[PDB]
Amino acid sequence: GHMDEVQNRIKEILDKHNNGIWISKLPHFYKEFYKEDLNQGVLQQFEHWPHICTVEKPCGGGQDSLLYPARREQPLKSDQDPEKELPPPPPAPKQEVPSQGSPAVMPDVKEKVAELLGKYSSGLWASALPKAFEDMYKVKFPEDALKNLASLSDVCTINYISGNTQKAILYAKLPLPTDK
Repeated sequence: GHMDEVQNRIKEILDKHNNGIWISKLPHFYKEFYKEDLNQGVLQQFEHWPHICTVEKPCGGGQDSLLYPARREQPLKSDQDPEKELPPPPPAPKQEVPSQGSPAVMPDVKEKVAELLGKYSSGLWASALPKAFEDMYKVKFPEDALKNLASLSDVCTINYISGNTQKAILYAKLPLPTDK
């Protein structure tokens, strides 16, 4: 052992004193206590040591610094901080969705069709789409909404049976391209 003893004696004086020592008075303090001429390089040790002391520039020092003892060790260098308390994901529970944005153009007729398609693994067949519309939402509404196969093709995959455009089926297409 050697450098560990130099380390431990500077924390010993500074801890015993509690009130730190000015860097200019440190060398004669060291000479008095440990009977040795402090080399100038040990000042550089004092500047870098995280476990022995802290160099401080109190406002009254002006042109020199105080060596406080190691009580200020390990301030925010835990290297385990992400798991010391591991807080929940959001900024706070009141902010569970930091993101913001708006939905797509989906008027009530599109919404009726889109949910209605969602209710059936069978899809809705060309006649069953009107029947299920009127039954489920308890409405009797314009043929402009329930016979306009094109608007239904905006909300649904429309595909045919018995021939091209001979009989029709609807499956969900549920357009929601909006990301913001």
